[PDB]
Amino acid sequence: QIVLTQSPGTLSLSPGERATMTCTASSSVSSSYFHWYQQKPGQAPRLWIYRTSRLASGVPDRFSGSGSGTDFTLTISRLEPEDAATYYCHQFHRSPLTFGAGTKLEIKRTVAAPSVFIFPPSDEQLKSGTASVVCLLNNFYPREAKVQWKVDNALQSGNSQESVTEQDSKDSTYSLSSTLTLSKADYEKHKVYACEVTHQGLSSPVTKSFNRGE
Amino acid sequence: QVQLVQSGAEVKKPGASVKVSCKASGYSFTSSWIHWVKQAPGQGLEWMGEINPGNVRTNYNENFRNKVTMTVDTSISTAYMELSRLRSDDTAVYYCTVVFYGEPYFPYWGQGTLVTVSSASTKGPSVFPLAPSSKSTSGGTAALGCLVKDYFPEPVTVSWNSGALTSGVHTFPAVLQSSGLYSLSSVVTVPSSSLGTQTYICNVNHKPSNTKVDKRVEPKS
Amino acid sequence: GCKDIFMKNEILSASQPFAFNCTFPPITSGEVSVTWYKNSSKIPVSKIIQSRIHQDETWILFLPMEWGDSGVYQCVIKGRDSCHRIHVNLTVFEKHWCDTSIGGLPNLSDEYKQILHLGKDDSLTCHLHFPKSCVLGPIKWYKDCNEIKGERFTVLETRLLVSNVSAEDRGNYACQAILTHSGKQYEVLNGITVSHH
Ligand SMILES: *[C@@H]1O[C@H](CO)[C@@H](O[C@@H]2O[C@H](CO)[C@@H](O)[C@H](O)[C@H]2NC(C)=O)[C@H](O)[C@H]1NC(C)=O
Ligand SMILES: *[C@@H]1O[C@H](CO)[C@@H](O)[C@H](O)[C@H]1NC(C)=O
Ligand code: NA
Repeated sequence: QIVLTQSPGTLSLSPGERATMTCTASSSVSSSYFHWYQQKPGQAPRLWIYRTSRLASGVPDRFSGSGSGTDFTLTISRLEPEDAATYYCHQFHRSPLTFGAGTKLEIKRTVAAPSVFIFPPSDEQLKSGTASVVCLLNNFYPREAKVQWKVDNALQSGNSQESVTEQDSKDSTYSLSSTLTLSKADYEKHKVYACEVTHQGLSSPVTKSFNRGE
Repeated sequence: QVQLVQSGAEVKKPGASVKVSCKASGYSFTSSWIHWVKQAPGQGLEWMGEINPGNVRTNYNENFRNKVTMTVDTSISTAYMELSRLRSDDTAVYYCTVVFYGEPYFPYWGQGTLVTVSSASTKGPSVFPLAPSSKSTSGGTAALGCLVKDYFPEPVTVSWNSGALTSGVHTFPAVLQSSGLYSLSSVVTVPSSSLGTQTYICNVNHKPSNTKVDKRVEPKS
Repeated sequence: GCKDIFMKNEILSASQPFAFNCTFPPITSGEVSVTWYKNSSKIPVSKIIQSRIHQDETWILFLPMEWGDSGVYQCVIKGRDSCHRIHVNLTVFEKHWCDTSIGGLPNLSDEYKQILHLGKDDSLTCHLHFPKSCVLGPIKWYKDCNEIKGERFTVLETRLLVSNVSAEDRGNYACQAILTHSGKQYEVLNGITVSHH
């Protein structure tokens, strides 16, 4: 098997900076059979560079490929946010076909504070017997953030889960959901449901809160 | 324009088999090689093999020699990829691609099919509105969304207004609940000034349970 | 004072019998001598007939061409008071389309494309260029890797005649010939992408 060794595994760079990734093949690959693909989460890989150095349709000139024999390189001249993705090298020279393990490119940006929103459980869900309370932190950077649940000013533990998005292709921000789940009976035993957000871009911790029923 | 459309996600029990389809259009089906590619969760890309619908020749990655069987039904321009004796490490997204003479690379991909191997039974999600209100307001902006709860296995897809609304949409990666079921929310930010006039409907699809739900998200007092 | 001529297009070949004729009209129409070189200017290609690569009259001949043979080849044409050096890129690929899509034709040059005009009586051509020492048998034709048989289809020497070209005559074709040289037989297989355009 022709093994493709791709490095680095992860790249973290600011816009305008130069990005370089390499692929080293265990055996010589002809230049016409060596390609790179771009993949964003949830999507199929997209052909990006083919035949070592040709750009696929829709690929901007700031991308360029080069290489020979066993050493290949993808270069991004001046990073844009939409360049955030995982890149894979590929050989079509010899069976079985093989891919590199990938290089994930993360774009750094300036600090951005989250917009916080809070959602009470729907009457539809309550009728079912469960109460989910969703706190949303929208479009922030960096990803580090602290979300605490207060119920009648009592700090919660053990009843919430967080999920964070991938980096946004246009503004490089993250968004995060934190969901407090309670039975209907426990939910109705309390008044104030609050969400407390702490983040680098906030000079002070932001709280979004609501009184049950209201 | 070359198109490859794959069948929906499926869950199957250990030891069973699954057969993924890839429907082709936009070119002469028998004048090509169809390839299948495996992407294990979090991992990269693994080539499984190729089939020529013209002479029905197959070349398998020998790591899939006794696992995969490639076939075609040319009368409906469809390629099939069958996995036998499923194990956990067969859980992955599968892609079909197509290759043309003199073009040794992969410009066209199917959208992918997630196959989950599990003993647990399929369950369709409940869909709950995340109503925009005063506590979902920030600088003339409202947030709203749909809570998609208690389903198995992955994935669910969410679109808004049948695909006409995409700007500002965030569909979160699923979380695994203690129950063993998944949950996610899909949210969007919109003008607060026009909540009274615009209609926002999330379209939730969970193919393994054949669940198709449309939920209209309306403002609350 | 040898004047260098550079061929415009590279020539592509499967790993099979292959030949290229040193020609340069009007010079080669005179009284000149021709010498082929493989990545050299000092040591000429052998003329030993049993050699896998050798010069045959004005031709360079590969029986067969193989991986590693890709390169720039030079033909030095010497007249009484003239010298021309022709440069040409020769590229081999290893695999045939009907066997696998891997390691095959690296790009679809004009020599691998042909056209069949709809609703008319058209034809395809099996391009076989070899020195006269190479005797070509009858040519078999394939469509999507299956042998072509039908009333609309007629084998006439080097061409495949297609009467009343239909929409479905597009696609992948191949022509196959047996080459006989110095008592031994070799297979020549050429692929074609055919369209209506
Ligand atoms: C291969 O190329 C040679 C040129 O080196 C061609 O031979 C010459 O053809 C011209 C006109 O056709 C004659 O006037 C010369 O006397 C020929 N020279 C020799 C040495 O034969 C030859 O015709 C070409 N062969 C093919 C099949 O095209
Ligand atoms: C021939 O090959 C050389 C590579 O050594 C290249 O520089 C040149 O452009 C090629 N000419 C063609 C392909 O016509
Ligand atoms: Na070929």
